[PDB]
Amino acid sequence: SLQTSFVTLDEAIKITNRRVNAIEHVIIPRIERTLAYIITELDEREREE
Amino acid sequence: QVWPVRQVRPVTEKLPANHPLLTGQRVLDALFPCVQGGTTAIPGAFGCGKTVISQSLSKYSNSDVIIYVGCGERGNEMSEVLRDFPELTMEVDGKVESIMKRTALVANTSNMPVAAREASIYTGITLSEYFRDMGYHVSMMADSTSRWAEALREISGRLAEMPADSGYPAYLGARLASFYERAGRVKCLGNPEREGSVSIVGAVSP
Amino acid sequence: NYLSQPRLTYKTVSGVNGPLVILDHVKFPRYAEIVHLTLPDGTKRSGQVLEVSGSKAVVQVFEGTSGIDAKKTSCEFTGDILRTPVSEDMLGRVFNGSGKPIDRGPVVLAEDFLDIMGQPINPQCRIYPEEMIQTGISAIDGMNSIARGQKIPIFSAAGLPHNEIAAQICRQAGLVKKSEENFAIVFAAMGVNMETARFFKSDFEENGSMDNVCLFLNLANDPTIERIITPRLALTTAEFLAYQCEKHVLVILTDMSSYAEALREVSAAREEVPGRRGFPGYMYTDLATIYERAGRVEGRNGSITQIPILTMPNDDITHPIPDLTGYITEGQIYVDRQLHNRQIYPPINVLPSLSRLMKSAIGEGMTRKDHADVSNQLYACYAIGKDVQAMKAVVGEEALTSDDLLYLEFLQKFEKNFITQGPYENRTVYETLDIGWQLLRIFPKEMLKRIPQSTLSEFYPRDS
Repeated sequence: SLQTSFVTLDEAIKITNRRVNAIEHVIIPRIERTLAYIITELDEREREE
Repeated sequence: QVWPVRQVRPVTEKLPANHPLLTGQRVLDALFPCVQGGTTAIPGAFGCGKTVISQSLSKYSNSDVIIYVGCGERGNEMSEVLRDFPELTMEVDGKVESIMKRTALVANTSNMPVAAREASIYTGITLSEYFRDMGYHVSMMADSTSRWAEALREISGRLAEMPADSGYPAYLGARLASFYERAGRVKCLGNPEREGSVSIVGAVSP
Repeated sequence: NYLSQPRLTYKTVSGVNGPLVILDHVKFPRYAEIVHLTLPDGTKRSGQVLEVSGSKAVVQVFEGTSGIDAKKTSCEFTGDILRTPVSEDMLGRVFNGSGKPIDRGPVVLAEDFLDIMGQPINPQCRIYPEEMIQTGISAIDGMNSIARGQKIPIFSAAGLPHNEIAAQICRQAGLVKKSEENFAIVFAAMGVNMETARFFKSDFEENGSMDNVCLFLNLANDPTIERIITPRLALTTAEFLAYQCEKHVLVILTDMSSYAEALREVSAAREEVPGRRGFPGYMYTDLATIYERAGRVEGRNGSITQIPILTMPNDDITHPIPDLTGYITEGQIYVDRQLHNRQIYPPINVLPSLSRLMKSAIGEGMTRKDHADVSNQLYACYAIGKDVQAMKAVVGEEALTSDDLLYLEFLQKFEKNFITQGPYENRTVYETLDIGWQLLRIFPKEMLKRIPQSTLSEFYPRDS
């Protein structure tokens, strides 16, 4: 019971730590680059107007 | 005498900065030293505790004269500076003396004329350059250069100028560069041979 | 002394365009002068000189330009700018946004006439803020406490109860009554719909507080210049009451977001180009001219404290109106859509809220010695309670420790007893602090790490 738990629990930690890393290194930076582009383009439209 | 705030006061020579601007703090003075004639920035924000810089410069630095500029500050913040500074003291030749014997304050709240809030650092640096020319070492503190830049932006808006970076006028970076280029150690104009300096600390609010 | 000369009346209208009438042959035109127009049918309107150039003046009419023509319309130039009569008889009165009475009382006998533009207070004469203004609302008085001479906005959004909160502050506000008739309120409301305006007028009469209050109402379909004038009449009154009659004045300015909409319109009528985000480039210097009419001054026993109230689009704090207000004022009280949806009132969120002068208002001789410690510990428990409540949905309630279950009990009882309060329930700061201790007593006294041992010894135990 301890070894079937331990081997099943080790897998779920790896999958979870991979999501914490992917959100920190891949997903959040893509949102921040998008959001920085939008602000830059809205300054352009304002200067054209 | 009378001098234009936007003209740099002339010197025989401008010199490299060699001597520390000591503050009496162990950090700062050891790990992150400034020179006499140097330039420094600090973050201007509520909780951080700016007053240790201002009060260590005023009480304990090897400056001969202090110039402080408020340049569009909140009314209750400016009131705190103008209350506190007269109460600061230092020990000279075994006698306690007021900080206001070697200090001048420029003070501007957010409802003063926008022309004053923008002129403020040019008034404060021109006062600093006048005591440099006597052969004193001066520290100048600007309480927030972000409030100065917002006044410069409002003036360009009144003039209907092209809005460039984030609505700030095209010259913003040149105005900041030309201002901080007035810091330094110098060989003064005129006959009795002497050296002075002006060191600038400018707070900024990202 | 007096102005003495007879008035000139002109029938020299050159043109009419939008809100503006243009006249020529005017004798030495004065900028910002008030003028009276009489229409062809005998109707009367008034306006202000918006620009002068040689013999030409252009007048912005407050009412419409409809029915005006170049032949029969006459304009009478009064010789002077806008000045308001002012007196202590203005407490207990209701006025419109031009200072005209709307309460069936008579027109004001002046103790003085003042220029509504005022003058800036000298930085040498302003002394630092001090004791509390007691609003009667626990989320403000207990944790975002307001000093005499502070300026602190309420940040809100459309459909949230910020007018019900403003009305409750107006009914309940005063000094702390430790161990006064020297307290007054000026209430100003800009761009108010008739339902909201009837509520303010009715609620202050019905709940019998008018003897402390001067009320200025500007409705959503009043002239947009009266909205520009409204904060200036209110603050010109607060300056007479505070710095000549020595009162502590509370000023409530309602929708500075409505004020900015009128400012943008007067700017457009001058044919200026729209500034950053569509507001005038000078909107900081304009808002600072309202908000810095505040403080304590040397040698006079009165003060002015301001509570601006603002509505934000998209619930976005980064819009020019709340953003420029943040650079001038010293704190924020934040009104929250989620607490409102959860049926909590007043829906004030204490985690993003801050009063930057709270340490100057509270403590021994100003409130009670434990106030700072109780405020720090209630904030610390609530910030942990919201974090335990989040992990409970991840780990399940059987994985929570006994200490997590204490924070989970505190969180529920804090929101039901401290934050939740009636719209006609008034708590002193002492009652607020006692409700604060009833909640802190949920914990073993070892948990209360923000409170020193001396405060725990005097206040943690119950007593007969």
